[PDB]
Amino acid sequence: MGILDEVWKHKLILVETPDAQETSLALETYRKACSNGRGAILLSVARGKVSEGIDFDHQYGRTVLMIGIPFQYTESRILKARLEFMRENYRIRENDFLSFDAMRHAAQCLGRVLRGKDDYGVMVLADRRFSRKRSQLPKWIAQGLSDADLNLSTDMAISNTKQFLRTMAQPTDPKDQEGVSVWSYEDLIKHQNSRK
Amino acid sequence: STIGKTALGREERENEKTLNDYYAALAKKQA
Amino acid sequence: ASLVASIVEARKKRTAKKNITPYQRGIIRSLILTLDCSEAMLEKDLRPNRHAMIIQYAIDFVHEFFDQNPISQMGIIIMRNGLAQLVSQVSGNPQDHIDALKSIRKQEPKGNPSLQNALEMARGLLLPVPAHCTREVLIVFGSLSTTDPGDIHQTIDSLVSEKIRVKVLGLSAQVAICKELCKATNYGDESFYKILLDETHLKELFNEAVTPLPVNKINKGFTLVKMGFPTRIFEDTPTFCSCHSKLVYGGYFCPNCHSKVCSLPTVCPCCDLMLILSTHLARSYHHLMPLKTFAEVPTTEKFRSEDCFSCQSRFPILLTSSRYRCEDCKQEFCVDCDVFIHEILHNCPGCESKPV
Amino acid sequence: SLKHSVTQYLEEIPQQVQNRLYTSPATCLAIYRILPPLAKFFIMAMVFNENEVPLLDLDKWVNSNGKLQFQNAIKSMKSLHLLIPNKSSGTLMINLNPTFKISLRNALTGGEVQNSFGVVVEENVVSLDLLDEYSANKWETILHFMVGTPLAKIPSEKVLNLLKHSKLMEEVNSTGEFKITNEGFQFLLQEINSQLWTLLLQYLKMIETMDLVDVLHFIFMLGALEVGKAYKILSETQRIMLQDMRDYGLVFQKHSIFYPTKLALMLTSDTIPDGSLIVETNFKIYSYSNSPLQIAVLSLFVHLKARFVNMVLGQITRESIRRALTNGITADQIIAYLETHAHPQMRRLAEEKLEKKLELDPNCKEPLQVLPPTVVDQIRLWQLELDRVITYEGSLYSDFETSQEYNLLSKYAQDIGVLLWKDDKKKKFFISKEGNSQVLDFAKR
Amino acid sequence: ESPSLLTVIIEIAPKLWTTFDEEGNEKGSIIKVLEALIVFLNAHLAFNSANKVAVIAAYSQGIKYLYPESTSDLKIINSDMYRRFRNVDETLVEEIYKLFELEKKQIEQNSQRSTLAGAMSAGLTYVNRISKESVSLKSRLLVLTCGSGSSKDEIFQYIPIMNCIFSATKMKCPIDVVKIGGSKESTFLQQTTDATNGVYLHVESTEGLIQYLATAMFIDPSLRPIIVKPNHGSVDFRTSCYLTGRVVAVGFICSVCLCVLSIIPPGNKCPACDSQFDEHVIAKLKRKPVVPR
Amino acid sequence: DSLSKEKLLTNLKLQQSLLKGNKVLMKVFQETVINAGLPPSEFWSTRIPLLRAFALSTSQKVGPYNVLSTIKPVNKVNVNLSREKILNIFENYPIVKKAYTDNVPKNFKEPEFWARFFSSKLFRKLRGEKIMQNDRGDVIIDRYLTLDQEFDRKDDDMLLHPVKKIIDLDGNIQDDPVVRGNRPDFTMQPGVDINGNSDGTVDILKGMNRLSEKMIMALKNEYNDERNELKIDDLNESYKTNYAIIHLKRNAHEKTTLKVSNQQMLQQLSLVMDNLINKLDLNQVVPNNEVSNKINKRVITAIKINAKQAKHNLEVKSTLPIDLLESCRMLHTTCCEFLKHFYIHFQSGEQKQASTVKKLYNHLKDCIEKLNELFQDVLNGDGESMSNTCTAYLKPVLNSITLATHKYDEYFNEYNN
Ligand SMILES: [Zn+2]
Ligand SMILES: [Zn+2]
Ligand SMILES: [Zn+2]
Ligand SMILES: [Zn+2]
Ligand SMILES: [Zn+2]
Repeated sequence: MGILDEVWKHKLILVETPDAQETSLALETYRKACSNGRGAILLSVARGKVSEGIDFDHQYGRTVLMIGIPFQYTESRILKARLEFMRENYRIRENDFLSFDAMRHAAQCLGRVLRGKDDYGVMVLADRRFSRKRSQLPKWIAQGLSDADLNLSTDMAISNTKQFLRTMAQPTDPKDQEGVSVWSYEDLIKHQNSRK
Repeated sequence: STIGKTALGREERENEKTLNDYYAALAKKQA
Repeated sequence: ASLVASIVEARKKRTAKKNITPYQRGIIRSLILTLDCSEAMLEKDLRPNRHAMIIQYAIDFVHEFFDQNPISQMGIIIMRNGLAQLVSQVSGNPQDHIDALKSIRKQEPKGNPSLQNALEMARGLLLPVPAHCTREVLIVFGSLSTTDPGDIHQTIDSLVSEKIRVKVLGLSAQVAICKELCKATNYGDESFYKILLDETHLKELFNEAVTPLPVNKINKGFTLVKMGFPTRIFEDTPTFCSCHSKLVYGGYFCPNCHSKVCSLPTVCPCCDLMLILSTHLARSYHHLMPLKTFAEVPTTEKFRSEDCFSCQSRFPILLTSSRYRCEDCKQEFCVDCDVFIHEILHNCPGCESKPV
Repeated sequence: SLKHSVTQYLEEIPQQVQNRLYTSPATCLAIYRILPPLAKFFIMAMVFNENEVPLLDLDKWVNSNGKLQFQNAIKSMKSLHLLIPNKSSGTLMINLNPTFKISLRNALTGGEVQNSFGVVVEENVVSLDLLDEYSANKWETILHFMVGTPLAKIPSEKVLNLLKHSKLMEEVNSTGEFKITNEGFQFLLQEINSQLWTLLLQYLKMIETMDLVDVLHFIFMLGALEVGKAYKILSETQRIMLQDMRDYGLVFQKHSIFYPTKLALMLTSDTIPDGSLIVETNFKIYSYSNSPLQIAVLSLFVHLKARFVNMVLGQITRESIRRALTNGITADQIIAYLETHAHPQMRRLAEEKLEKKLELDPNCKEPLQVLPPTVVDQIRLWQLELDRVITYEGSLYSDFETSQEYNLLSKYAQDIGVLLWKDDKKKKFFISKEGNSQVLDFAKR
Repeated sequence: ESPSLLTVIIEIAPKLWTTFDEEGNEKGSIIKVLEALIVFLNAHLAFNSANKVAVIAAYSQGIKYLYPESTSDLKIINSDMYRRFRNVDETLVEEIYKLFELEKKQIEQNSQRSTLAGAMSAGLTYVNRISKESVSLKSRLLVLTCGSGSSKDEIFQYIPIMNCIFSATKMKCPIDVVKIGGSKESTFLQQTTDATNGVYLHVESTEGLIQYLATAMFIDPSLRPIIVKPNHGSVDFRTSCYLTGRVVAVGFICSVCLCVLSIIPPGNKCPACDSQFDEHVIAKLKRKPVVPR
Repeated sequence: DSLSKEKLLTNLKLQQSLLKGNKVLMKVFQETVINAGLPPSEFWSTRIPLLRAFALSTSQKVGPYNVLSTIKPVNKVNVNLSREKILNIFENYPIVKKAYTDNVPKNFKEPEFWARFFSSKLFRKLRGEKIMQNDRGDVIIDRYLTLDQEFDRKDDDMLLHPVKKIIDLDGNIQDDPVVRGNRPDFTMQPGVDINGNSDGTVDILKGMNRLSEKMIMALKNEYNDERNELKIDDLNESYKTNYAIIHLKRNAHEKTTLKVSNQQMLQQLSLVMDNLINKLDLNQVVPNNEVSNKINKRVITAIKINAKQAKHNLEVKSTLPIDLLESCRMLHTTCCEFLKHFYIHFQSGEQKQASTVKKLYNHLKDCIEKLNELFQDVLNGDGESMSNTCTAYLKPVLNSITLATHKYDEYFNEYNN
């Protein structure tokens, strides 16, 4: 269709490949492109080698596009047998277990964006089926997921992303985090005294 | 607003040349 | 509670102004203004467009910069088609830069920006500058990506070696390389990478860029510079000027070679001596002896006079005392005066009037 | 136009009368302020030195750029005979009038003034409650009678006579009614200062045999006085003149002591808006004004339908427009009133319209039209409708024996500008009734 | 063309005027300038009816606003004077009387410095307030100084006067100076007038001051571009050194503090900012001109 | 490297380049170098920055980018090409350069070569698009497809290198070499066709990946750490400014080229108080008419000078003829250039430039002689009518030149003897 042509003008394209060495070299190239300001986009599999340990923080990870719920292949004999065994033994419904398995990998990929509290990012879940899975996401992500963002459009999400990045680009007031999110030794002692 | 209108109806070239000659002379002198 | 909200907001605003110290600042500056003219600058987020608004604010910035830094110099570079184009050589004449910007405003921006190319050109332009001057580069970046032919990290290291200082003003979002540049080039300070939120904040940032930057303690370049103060001459007949080779009614006579110069301050075209007037130096004394901030008087204590000392105006009567005092002389001042004495004037009338 | 009108009237006065007019410092202080800034500078330079300075020295002061202003200043100063040019020893020496010099010196240095500015009784009254209300009411009554709205307390015969004998407020006994004219609408369009000056100037011209110098003494001294204070009572003519001025709402009498009012100070110098209105494309007018004067003047060219406390709503109709035009009001004046009383919303929308026009095509700087062009076009078209039929009074010349004679007579009429139409084929032409007698005399000769 | 505000700053000091009277043969010359200024203010008010007047007096122990009144009477001028003119003149004279009494009480106080700079700054602040309040007014500063009295040290007046110059240039507010005394030229005030498009005038005789005031210091802001100033002196825009006290045409100024120096400071250290200069760098400037051997 | 003072002064090609374009610089150069004889190195010593700017104008190149992707063909279809894009294509794809150099002069011209390349399957493969067997392609270009495969292998070897253990994915799969579980479903493996061979979609992915890697590597041309990366900066101590403070002491001596006591002061104060309270005559301000004339004369004396200066406070109109004025301007410009060089070498401070100082002093003397000769020529030709005006026009430069020569002579007198 020519969409990759449009992407190429703004960022380099790195793609995960079955070869582990090639994937590692692609990761190195992506990090170099992110560091030098050229801008890069990395395509990977939610249940692949990148998501099982490679972490994207600060300059490396800014936006995460989860294209669809990473559902397993339903028409698999092994998975069907496992689902039946779980239903019979642990009384776990097949749909519940499948949704758990997919949401677990989605959250795994989502959580590779932040290292400290000064890191920021936009996490877009692009699928109509995420709209009812908020209760299944981790607590710290569900709390940050607002009710107005449960079902958005592409243009409105782009506008929100622009506004959010512009807001997060400003200097933080030290007093706003002096003793409410970052604690010094004196603040820790005060917390211990108040608790005791 | 067309109200008052009547109603409708029926030289540098020598400078460059001397520059080139002088630079050629310079190059010859150095060589 | 709305009026009290306004009062507390004013107090919070004054909180930052409270902390003022006589930091050492480099009055003699050599600035390289790099502007971004790329496809990303055709957006309509700033009306009528980013290029138009940025050029207009650049013109105003040039006027203010040469108003408040008479003995500084500026140069103009732009980024177009992935290349750095010089449009104004380093000089002390504000009119040349203003005309250069007026010429730039016409051409439509296109292509990609090249921070490495712009930085290399700025380094080349700042190479022939005395060691006593402060080399600065103000970049107005608007794109979110950079296309460069070489290694940007090497250029950053070269800039750090050359002791150049870089300020970057963004438009949309932070760029990692821009942050690294502004941090590593300013001894780790991270406050020199600013992203605007609106047109008014962009104007405020441009105005903030005018004032000289404080120097680092470990970066010592103390020295004495040979400068001369010429005497204005009034002649009956026009004479040839030694700077532009054009007839002018009169010009300042250099005290070291007697050659005449059209306008000041400029380096003498014959003896390579800087010619300045006493007022040009006087314009920077407030950067070396800043006036201490004024603290409002609590309503609990008793006031001195019912009218302002400086302007003889009745103090408004209503919750919060509308009085500001100078600790040096202890003279009550009204809110209207305080801003004038701390923005336009630089001397306290009470301190001046008090004998010793 | 204020200073221009006052200066024109003062210029038309004879020099003999001006010399006596400059006797009192009170009049001099008022006349001095009206001159251009350069003339005032020269007068202040000359007042304090008892010597003669050549005109070339004065010329030296003015820069090349203000050389044009120098000509206007000197011409205006010489017109009033304020500077007497004396030529001797081959030099055109310039000197100031001795009476004007002495008057200015006394006024500035607090010398003998013969109580030209009056005295103080030290018995003050409430200006806001009584002076302001009295003058506002009386000026409102006179303006209401001018605009023609019904009013109980009609103005006195003095001002009524002045109005009739002046071009303002044309009246006919055969019709038995009074109507406003073009100059009347212009007067109502003028500001308060000029509105007072017009009536005062008409009074000055009307008065005959009460000295002309005395009238200016009283008016300028009144301008000198300050509101909110007492002034003991003066010339014999000035007594009756003061009683007459009380009829214009300028000075208030108890029924021994007279008090100047806000208009007295308004005479000397100058000093959402009330009167601002919105005009819609539906020929509707919504004026955010609460004042009977404004309502009455709007009624001239607006077919009023209702009113509220804060605003007045009306509709523009052919009948109302024709009424205003028949009264002699020009469409230019009407649009001037609307433009100078345009609402801030209309002004902002028009500014945005001009900004859009210039943004679309900044090469051409189109004029700023506050109100839609359609209303202007309609008003001008109605004026054209009134002007459709054109008629003249005169006689027709025909049956010419010789083409030479016909051409001679027609050419003579054209030369004297009394020819309206001619036809060579028919050897006929028509001339105005004014030029009929001249054409007949030329034909006889 | 438009109303203008006149702010007159008068430097009335008993020490300043006693020296003038002693060196001359005029006793009580201060009164002369008082009534000359009164008539000048009356002329300014007669120029237009919408122009205001302000008077600031710089006395020994501070400054005071003679007009307008502060925080809301003797007969010194005839009551026949014009009401508006008298309303200013009477208050001016009354405040002069009160100021003289107050300073007479503290005559023994040892004031070692003048307050002209503070008076000028206060006048500029007043101009700012009036311009901001009323909306479309021009402004003008006048400074009547008595330079006959020998001054202790004028150096401390340099910086504040320069800041006032800059503020006046920003507000397009011409400041004129009239100097009565012995010294023909005052460098700092003359620089102020020249750099702010003002008029600098020096008069030896107090008598006949109205002529000068009316013919020279009467240019209103409206016609400044079209009136040529009568100033005759020429300035050099130079400043005195820091440790030699002589005007310098070519010298060395410390980069850190921009302090002028006619010669290299002793000890190779700046005497104002305590900054040590590099020996290698300073040697270059000490090197003599090159001439063939 | 090359951008240095020495190389800029020695690069004659650049000097001949910028001067050909710039006319005003040539205007000065022709007089000061051709006839006057000033050395070119001396001439360019004071114009170093101009040379550097003109060199930097053409010494910079755009960064690498995907050009074949930007190539959109858009029955006939017209595709636009440019010299810059051709160079970019050659730089980004060495195979295209190899097939271009060996064929353009031998078999067919460049237009035919480009048309065949665009029609060929090689362009499609280089664009990262799946090759279709139905497409005919071009016979000539297709010969290089296997060479492209070999070049791809060589580039893979060029890019392969050991990777840091932090992002080493090979170690992740080799952590347990005896892992045997369930083979992944077909959704977790590269796409395959009915025959069991690869569908080829992985090839384009590898191609785009290699393109990005090649661009990033080309950026890095010839022209502890893990702890630092893994540390949490947000929890570290906030950065502290190290700006230096200064205290400016103020103590300067007064400028260098009767006393009244409290009793007299108080007596005068009492006198003024008594006079003010007793009476005040404003009319006394008026002069006696014997000092008003003197004051007016003084004021007008100042006014005349002020007006004379103010009446004459794009070049101003001149009375001299155009030719003579141009000649005078030329002489002034050359003299000023010589003066600048003389002062630079005189105040250099190193005695090694004594010969240059002597030569420039002789040049200044010759300039004085030339000025006198021009004055004499104008005097005789115009009969003194324009001689005074020309001397007034060129007066300051003559004074400066003679002052420089006088200073040189005085210092030589003191130094040598
Ligand atoms: Zn010049
Ligand atoms: Zn010089
Ligand atoms: Zn203070
Ligand atoms: Zn105040
Ligand atoms: Zn210093």
